[PDB]
Amino acid sequence: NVEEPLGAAFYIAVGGI
Amino acid sequence: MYLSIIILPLLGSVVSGFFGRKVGVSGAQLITCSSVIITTILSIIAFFEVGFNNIPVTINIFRWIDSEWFIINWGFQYDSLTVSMLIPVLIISSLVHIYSISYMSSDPHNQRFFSYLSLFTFMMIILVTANNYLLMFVGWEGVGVCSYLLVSFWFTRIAANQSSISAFLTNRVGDCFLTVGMFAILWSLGNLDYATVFSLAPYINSNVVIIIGICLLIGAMAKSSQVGLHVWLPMAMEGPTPVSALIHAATMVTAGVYLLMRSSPLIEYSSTVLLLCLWLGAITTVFSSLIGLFQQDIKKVIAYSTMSQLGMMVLSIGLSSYNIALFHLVNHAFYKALLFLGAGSVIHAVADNQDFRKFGGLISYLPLTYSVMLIASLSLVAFPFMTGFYSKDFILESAYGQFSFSGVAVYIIATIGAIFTTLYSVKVLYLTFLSNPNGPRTYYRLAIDNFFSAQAIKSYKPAHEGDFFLTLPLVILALFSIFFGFITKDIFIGLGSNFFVDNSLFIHPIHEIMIDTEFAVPVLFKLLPFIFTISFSVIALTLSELLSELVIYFKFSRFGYNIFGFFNQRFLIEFFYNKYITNLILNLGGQITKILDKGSIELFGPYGLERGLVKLSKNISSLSTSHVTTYALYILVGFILYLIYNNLLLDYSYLLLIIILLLLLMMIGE
Amino acid sequence: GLQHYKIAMDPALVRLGSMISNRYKYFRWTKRTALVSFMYVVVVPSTIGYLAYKTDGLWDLRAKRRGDLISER
Amino acid sequence: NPPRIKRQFRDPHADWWDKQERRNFGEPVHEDHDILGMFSPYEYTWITPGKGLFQIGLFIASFLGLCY
Amino acid sequence: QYDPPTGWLWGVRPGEKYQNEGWEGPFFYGFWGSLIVFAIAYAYKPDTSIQTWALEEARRRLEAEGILEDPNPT
Amino acid sequence: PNITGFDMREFLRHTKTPTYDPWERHEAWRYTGRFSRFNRFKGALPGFGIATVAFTAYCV
Amino acid sequence: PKIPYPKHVWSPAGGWYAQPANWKQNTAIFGLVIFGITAMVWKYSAEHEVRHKMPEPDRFYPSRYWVKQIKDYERAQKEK
Amino acid sequence: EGLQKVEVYERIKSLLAGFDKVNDPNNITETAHFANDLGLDSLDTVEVVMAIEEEFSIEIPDKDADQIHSVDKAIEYILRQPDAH
Amino acid sequence: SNRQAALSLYRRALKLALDWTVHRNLWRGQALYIRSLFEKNRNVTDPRLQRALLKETEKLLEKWKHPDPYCPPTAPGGSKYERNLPVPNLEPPPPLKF
Ligand SMILES: CCCCCCCCCCC(CCCCCCCCCC)(CO[C@H]1O[C@@H](CO)[C@H](O[C@@H]2O[C@@H](CO)[C@H](O)[C@@H](O)[C@@H]2O)[C@@H](O)[C@@H]1O)CO[C@H]1O[C@@H](CO)[C@H](O[C@@H]2O[C@@H](CO)[C@H](O)[C@@H](O)[C@@H]2O)[C@@H](O)[C@H]1O
Ligand SMILES: *P(=O)(O)OCC(C)(C)[C@H](O)C(=O)NCCC(=O)NCCSC(=O)CCCCCCCCCCCCC
Repeated sequence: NVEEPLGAAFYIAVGGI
Repeated sequence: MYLSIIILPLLGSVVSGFFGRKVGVSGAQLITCSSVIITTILSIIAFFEVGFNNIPVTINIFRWIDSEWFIINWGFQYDSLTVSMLIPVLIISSLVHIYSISYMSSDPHNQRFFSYLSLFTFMMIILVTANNYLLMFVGWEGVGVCSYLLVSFWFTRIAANQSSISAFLTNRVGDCFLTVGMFAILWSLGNLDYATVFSLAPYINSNVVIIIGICLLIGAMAKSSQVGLHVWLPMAMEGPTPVSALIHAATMVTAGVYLLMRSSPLIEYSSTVLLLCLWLGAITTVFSSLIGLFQQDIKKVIAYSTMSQLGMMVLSIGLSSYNIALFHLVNHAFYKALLFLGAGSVIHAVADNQDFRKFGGLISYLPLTYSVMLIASLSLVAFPFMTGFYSKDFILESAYGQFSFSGVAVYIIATIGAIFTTLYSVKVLYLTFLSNPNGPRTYYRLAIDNFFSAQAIKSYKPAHEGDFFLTLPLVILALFSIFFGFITKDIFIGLGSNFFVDNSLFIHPIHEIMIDTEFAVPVLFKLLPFIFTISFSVIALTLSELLSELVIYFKFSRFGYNIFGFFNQRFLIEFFYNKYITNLILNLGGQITKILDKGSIELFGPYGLERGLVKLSKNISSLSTSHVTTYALYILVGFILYLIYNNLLLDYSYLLLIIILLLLLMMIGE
Repeated sequence: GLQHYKIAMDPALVRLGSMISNRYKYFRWTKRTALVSFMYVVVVPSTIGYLAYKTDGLWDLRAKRRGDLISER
Repeated sequence: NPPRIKRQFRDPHADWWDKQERRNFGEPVHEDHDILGMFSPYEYTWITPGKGLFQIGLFIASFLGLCY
Repeated sequence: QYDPPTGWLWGVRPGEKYQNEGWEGPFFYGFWGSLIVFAIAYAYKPDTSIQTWALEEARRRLEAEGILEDPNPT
Repeated sequence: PNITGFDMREFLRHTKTPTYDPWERHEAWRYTGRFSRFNRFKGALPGFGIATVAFTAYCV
Repeated sequence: PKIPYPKHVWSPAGGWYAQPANWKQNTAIFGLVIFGITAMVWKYSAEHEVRHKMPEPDRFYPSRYWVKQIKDYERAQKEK
Repeated sequence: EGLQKVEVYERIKSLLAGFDKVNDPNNITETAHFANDLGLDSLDTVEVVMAIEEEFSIEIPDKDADQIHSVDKAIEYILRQPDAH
Repeated sequence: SNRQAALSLYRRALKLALDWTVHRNLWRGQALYIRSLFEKNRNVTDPRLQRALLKETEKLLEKWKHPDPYCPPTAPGGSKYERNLPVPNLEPPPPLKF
C-alpha cells in the first residue's frame, strides 16, 4: 500500500491559479 | 450559480483525468459524481429561476474572437430553452455517473472513464448555454471529441476503432455545413450572436435564410443522425453501455434538434427549410423502425429506436411546433436512458451477451429489470397516460392537424413507424424475459437444484440482478416515465402557455396549427395510434410462442429472405457508403501518390530533367577529343556560322531554332 | 546516431517501403497514365478555375434585406 | 504483388504471428498494404451492388406509391 | 480490490532518480521564467489597440444621437 | 434438380417439435415449471394484479 | 480476475487499478480546491449576472441572496 | 477462480447423458473415448462438440474440432481456453 | 480431404438453421432433418461424385446465409472480443537514453 504525494504538478496548477 | 453550472463538471474531469493517480478510483468517482449532482441541483434551481419567472440571465466573461465587425464573446445566456434543455442532460448524466460506479467496477481504466463522461457533461452545457453559434460550436466539436474518446474507450478492439473514426468523421461532414452556415451568417449580418441574428431575421433576404437554414439542417442532420448522416450512431454502441445511454440516447444526438429549436426565429422565415425538416424526420422515423425490427443485437435496436424518435423531433420542427419537439426531446431522454440502462443490466447479468438468440425466461431472474424496461417500453410506444404518450402522440395529431398534403402524408409515414416501433418493442421485451430459454445452463442454473457434488460453492451464477448503484438509477428513471409527462404538459404544450416568451422558441402566427389540432382532427385519428399499438402488439405476441411458424416460413420464403437481409443490413446504406465514398476517396489518394506525386510530377520535372540533362551533357562532352584538328574544325565551323548569321541578315528565330535543334540532335544518341 | 530499441524488422514491410521510396524511377508515359496526369493536373484545375472566373463578384450577402438580391452581376 | 484482398477474409482462427492483424511475419504484402489490413473500411459481402441498387429502388417505388 | 499506483515517471526507476541533461536550467529558469515574467508585465502594458481608441470616439458619435444617453447634458 | 436430396418445402415441413429426438433429456429443461407457458407469463405485467384491487377500492 | 499489466508505465489518470493508500486524504485536498475556485466562480458570476426583469418579492428565487444586480434593487426599492 | 477440473467434468457429464444413443450413463468416465468406449459414430460425435460449444458459450474452430474425440480431451481443451464462462 | 470437409459443413448447416430460427424447439426438428441428409448419402464412394456433392451444398449454405450469424462475445467478431487486451511485453524497457 504505497502512499501517493500530491506532487509538484498539483502546486504548479494550484499556484498558477 | 449560472457560471458554476458551466464550470463545475469541468473541474471533476480535470482532477479525475490528470490526477486520478492521486485521487484513486473511488475518489475520482466521488469527485466527478458530486460535481454532477451539485450541478444538477443548480440547474433544477435555474429552471425555476429562468423559466417559472421569465427572467433570462446573461453572463459575458470576456471576448473570444475580436476582428473588426465580428465580436465573439465567451458569454452565456440562460433562457427558457436553455434551462429546459439542461434538465434531461444533467439529470441523466447524474444517474449514468451513479450507474457507472457498479457497471465499470471491473474495467481497469476507471479514472479515464469517469473523466470522459464528466468532460462530455461540460461540453453539452457549453453547447446549450452559449450566446452565439460559434461558442455553441465549441460544445458541438467537444461533444464529438468526447463521443469519439468513449466509442474508442476499449481502444485495443479494432471494431471500436472503426466505429470511432465513423463517429468523428461523419459528424465533421455535418460541421462542414455547420461551419459554412455560420460563414453565411457572418457574411450577411456581421455577427452571429443569437440576439443579433434573431432580431434581424424577418428583414433579411429570403434566399440567404434558405442558404443559412439548409446548412443548419445538414449540420443538425449529422449529430441527430437523420436519414443521410446516420451510420455513425449504431456504430457508437461499440462503447460501454453507460456511454450509450448518456451520449447516444438522450443528450449528444439531441444537439441537432436543439440547434433547429434555438435557430427557430431565423428558420421560421423560410417555409422551405421547415418542409425539409418535416420530410427528413418522417423518412428517418420509418427508415429506423424498419431496421430495428431485424437487428439481432439489443443495443442496436435501442440505437435505431433513438433515431426514430429523433426523426419524430425533426418532423415536429417541420410542423413549426418547437414546443412539442422540446417536450418530446425531454420525455424521450428519460425513458430511452432507462431502456439503455435496463438493457445494460441484462448484458451484465449474462456473460456480456448482446444477442437476443441467447436470452429468454429471464423475467424470473431479472424482476426489477423487466419491470422498468416494460415501463420504458410503454412510454416509447406511447401507451396512454404515460410520459412518452403525451409527447410523441401529439406530434402525430399535429402532423394531421396541419391540414396540408405533407402533414397528412407524414402522418401516414409516421404511422407505419409507430407500428414497427411496437414490433421491435415487443421483440426486445419478449425475447429477453418472456420467451423460452435460448441461452445456456449458466444463465439460468439456480442453486435450488443441486446438480453439483463437490463444487456447490461456485459455478451457479444464474444471472442475478444488480446492486444498489446499478438499480437506483433504474428506479429513479422509472418514476419519470410514468408521471413526468403529465406534470409538465402545461409548460410545453398547454394551449396558450407563455413559458417561452423571451423569444426562445419562436412560432409565427401564419402557420400555427395548435388550435386546429385540438379541434379539427376527428376523434378516430387522435386515438388511432393506440388502436394500432394494441393490435400490432398482440399479433407480435401471437406470432411468437402462439403461432411462431409464420415468421420461420417468412424467413425462408425467397421474397421474405431478401427483405429480411435488406433491413437487417440497414437498407444497404453502409455497403454503398464504403465502396463508393470512402474507398473512392482512398483510391483517389492512391492515384495522386503513385501516378502524380511519385510519377509524372517527378518525370515531367526534377527527375526527368535530371535524367535528360545528364544524357545531354555526356554527349557534348563526347565532342571533346583533345585533337587540335577536330578543335580547329569546330572553330572554323563556328567562325563561318557567325558570318552566315551576320552577312545574310537572318531572322533571329532561325538562330534560336538552330540552337534548340542542335540540342535535340545532341540529346539523340550517337 | 544513438542506438534505438530492438525492432522485429519485417523483411516484407521494409521492401514495400523501399519500393514506395524508389517508385519515382520507374514511371513511364503510357496510354492510361497520360489520361490520369491530364485529368488531375489540367482538367480539374481548369474546371475549378473557370467556375471561379465565372462567379467572381456574382454574389454578396453583406446586408441584403427583403427587396434586394444576392446577385450583383 | 500478392492478390489484392482485404485481410478481413483470412481465418480468424488460424495460427497468426499477429493474431489481431491476421498476418504472418515473413508474409509478402501488397502495395496497398495500408488499406488492406484489419483496421480499414469493412467489406460488406451481403449482396452484389447491382442487386443492392435494385432492392433500394423498390423501397423508393413503395415510398412514392404511398405519396400518390 | 485495487492496486497502488505505479510507474516510472520520466523512466526513472524507484531505485534511482532523474539526472539533469543540461537543458533544464535554461529551459525552466530562462525560457519559461521569461515567459511568466513577460505575462505579468503584459498586464501593465498600456492599451494601444485601434478598437479602444475607436470605441471612445464612436461612443461620442452615438451619444450625439438618440442612443447612449450621455452623462452630461452639455 | 438438387442432386443432394435437400428440398426447402420438406425442410419447412420438418419445422416443429419432433416426436423423437436423440436430445430431449438435455433439452427438456427449457420447457419446465420455471419456463412453462403459464409461469413465464405469470408476471408479464408485474403490478397489474395489485393495482386492479386498489383501483376498485378507490372507486367504491 | 485482474488483467496483468506493466508496473513500469506511469499514467496521470492512474494506470490499471490505481487506488492510492491516501486516496481519501488527497480527495479531501482536491475537493477543497474544487470548492475554493467554484466559490470564486460564484463570486464573479453574482457580480456580472445581468438581468432585465426583477423577481417578485413573494417568489422563490435563491439568486436574490447573492447576485448584486438585484440585491441593490431590493434595498433601492426599500426607500419610500 | 477460473474454470476448475471438477466443474467441467460434472457439467459435461450431464450433457452427453442427454443422448438416447450412448451405450449407458454408467459407461462414461474421464478417459472415455467417443467411439471405442461409449457408443457414438462419425456423425454423432460432431454434434457433441456443437452442443459443448453451446453450453460453454465458446466457438470451436474446425481445425481443433477433429482432435477432440474423447472426454479427456474435451476436459483439457476447455481449460486451455480462458474465454469459457 | 473429402471427410473433414463433410463434417465441417454439417456444423455449418446446423449453425445456420439455429441462426435463422431462433426458437430451440423448431431448430431441433430442422437439425434432425439435416442429419437424415448426411446419413442418406453415407455410402457414396466415387471421389468424382463426392467432390461434386460437397460443392453443391456449399452453395446451399451460401444461398440461405444469414445476414449476421451468432458469434459469442469473446469469439472473433463477438462484442467483447479484444476488449481489454493486455500488453504483449510485460518486461521493462532496457536501459537506453533518448
Ligand atoms: C446546398 C444548397 C445551396 C443553395 C440553397 C438555395 C439557394 C437559393 C438562392 C440561389 C441564388 C443565389 C446563390 C447565392 C450563392 C452564394 C452563397 C453560397 C453559400 C455560402 C455563403 C442563385 O442566383 C443565381 O441564379 C442563377 C439562375 O437564375 C443565375 O446564375 C448565373 O447564370 C448566368 C447569368 O448570366 C451565369 O452565366 C452563371 O454563371 C450564373 O450562375 C443567376 O440568376 C444567379 O447568379 C439566387 O437565386 C435567385 O436569384 C435571383 C437573382 O438572380 C433570381 O430571382 C428571380 O429574378 C427574376 C428572374 O431573373 C424574376 O423575375 C424574379 O421574380 C425572381 O426573384 C433567380 O436567379 C433566383 O433563383
Ligand atoms: P460420419 O457420418 O461422420 O461419416 C461421414 C462419411 C465418412 C460417411 C462421409 O460423409 C462420406 O464419405 N460420405 C459419402 C461421400 C461424402 O463425402 N458425403 C458428404 C456428405 S453429402 C451431404 O450431407 C449432403 C447434404 C448436405 C446438407 C444440405 C443442407 C445444408 C444446410 C442448408 C441450410 C439452409 C438454411 C437453414
